[PDB]
Amino acid sequence: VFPLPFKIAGLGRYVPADVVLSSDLEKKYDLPPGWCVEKQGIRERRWVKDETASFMGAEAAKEAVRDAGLKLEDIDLIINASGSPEQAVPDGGPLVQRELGLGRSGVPSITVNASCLSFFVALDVAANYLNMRRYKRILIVSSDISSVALDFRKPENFTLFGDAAAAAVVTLPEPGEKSCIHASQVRTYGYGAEFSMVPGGGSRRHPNGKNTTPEDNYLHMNGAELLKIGFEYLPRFNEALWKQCPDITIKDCRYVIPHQPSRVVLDYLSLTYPDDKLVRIIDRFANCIGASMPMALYEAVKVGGLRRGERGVLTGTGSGVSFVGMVFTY
Amino acid sequence: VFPLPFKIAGLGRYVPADVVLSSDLEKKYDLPPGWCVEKQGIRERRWVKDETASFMGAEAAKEAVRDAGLKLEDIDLIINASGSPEQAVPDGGPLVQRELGLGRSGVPSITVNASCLSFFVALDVAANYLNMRRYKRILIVSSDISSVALDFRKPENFTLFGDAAAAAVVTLPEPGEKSCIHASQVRTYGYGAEFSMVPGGGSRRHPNGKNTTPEDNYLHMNGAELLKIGFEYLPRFNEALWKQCPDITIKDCRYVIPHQPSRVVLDYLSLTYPDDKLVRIIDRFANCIGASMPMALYEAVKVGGLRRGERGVLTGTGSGVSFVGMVFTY
Repeated sequence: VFPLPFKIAGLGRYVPADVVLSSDLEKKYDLPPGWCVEKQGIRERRWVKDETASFMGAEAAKEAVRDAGLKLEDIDLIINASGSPEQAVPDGGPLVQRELGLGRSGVPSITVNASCLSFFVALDVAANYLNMRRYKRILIVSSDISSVALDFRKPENFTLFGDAAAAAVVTLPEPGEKSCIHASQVRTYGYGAEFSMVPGGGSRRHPNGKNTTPEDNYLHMNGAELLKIGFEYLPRFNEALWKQCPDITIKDCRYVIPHQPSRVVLDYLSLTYPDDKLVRIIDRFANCIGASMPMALYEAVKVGGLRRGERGVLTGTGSGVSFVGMVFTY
Repeated sequence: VFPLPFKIAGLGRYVPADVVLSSDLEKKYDLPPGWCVEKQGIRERRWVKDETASFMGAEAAKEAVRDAGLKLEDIDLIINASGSPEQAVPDGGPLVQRELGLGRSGVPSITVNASCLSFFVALDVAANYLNMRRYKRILIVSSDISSVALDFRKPENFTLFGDAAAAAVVTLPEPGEKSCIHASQVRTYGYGAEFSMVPGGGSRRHPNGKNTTPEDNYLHMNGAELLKIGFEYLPRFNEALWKQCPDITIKDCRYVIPHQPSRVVLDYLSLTYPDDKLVRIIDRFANCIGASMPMALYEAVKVGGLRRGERGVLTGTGSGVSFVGMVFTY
């Protein structure tokens, strides 16, 4: 079953143009200087002006298509893989297709949703489509605007969140190219759903029904209980991931590329690995929801100089709760 | 690439227990007797009491698991494929996993979202996972509560919508079994997104932002423009679908099994095919959003007596706008 031929052919990014410095936030909202860097690990972030999520997605997608040596007309499947929805109907796939100028193309455009780990799951879905020869040139887009959710009365909130979009074009490798997935795994522990959820925004507590409370549109987070899920299940997760590629270990991999919604995952990794092994984006882009992991993948290649033939590890924990991991040769 | 080995191993359904007769709706809201049957093609529907979407999904999933000769512990991937979300975070996959008693199982639980054609796209995704030997026993759940959206001032609304859940367990076929997919196709025309959309409910018109209007939480439908997309692109869609299986035609298929959000698709089909060829569920279950097509698949097998070795056609048009079609041997 592994290794699976798989090429990340192109990568793209769009971020809002205006830098919001943590120093300016601290000055404006009476926080101690350096508070965001110490507490959040965040020095800057970007917030949209008038952009829509589909707009940012399309901008990133166009870059990734250029990067792959392709034209937009060459893409034969679009997968939206964001952490949050632009609107209720339709899903983000058709919306980004339209924004790209491909609205009359017929190219199938769909959404894969695993909350903030959507991008990962989309890669995995795309890998199987590619190897089954169903589609040849797949665009995966992750675009999120969190700045909409900002609450300027809560520092743990308004200093944490940022906006970004990142995209990938994935294909089969050309003859002689070593690009592949060595291991991939997803596990879900839905008993943890309650420890990171937003109970509003759907049928369960529809505004026009009888199950609404004032707190419906906020993140309900139980940090201690989330870590307990980690304590109990992460060791066996990692064991089973690396068992898929018994001849490849973490020492054979140049970069660890994590979903990074807070500094904690990075701190954990920094105690374990040399700093040059860890791909960091939260420092300049903050928590950008579903765009986090693909932003880090973009960073690994376009700043970190990840070379074809070198190996990486995608890793993350997300609401669900789910755990993902993938070991790949770029 | 085709035919693809593929077995619909088990099917399940849950519908609310209480029948809401069109005759009683007409009596209560001063509509002419027979209006719902004539205008909507709907004689009854089911509306939830206190059920959650995850609850209904789990009930259907359990039936499908029993139907496949399996235990819940045997399922190795869960795909939620509903037309609408239960809540904002997490997605419906972890929620149905939890409801099923599998919250500590680790079984990956994700969502595929193509609006009301989610079930179709999930089948297609599952087919590739199965044939790549990634997973063996995949549960696909489509559960929607629309009765939450009912507006008892608009007859075209409150007489149209119903609640339902349906599920499938899909596997590879056993030796000697002919179960397969002969053809599968998805096309999307995102220029039609505006002709069937709900612009609220996400980042674009977040309640706490500056782009809200009073009509944000309603379906914006342009029926004439939607049909035009059909006129222009459906003939080539059908041509390309059936070209995938040049030796199999519609005469070789026992049932047409459509996504049926209104009577129009059924009327179109009824002018073309004998009535016994068409699988109807809207008459008793109304427009049940993403559950429509899998409800019809359940009906084909569990009422229509679709036999192993006989062939069917899944078909639908959905918000996006997207078109789907699949020709399969059961």
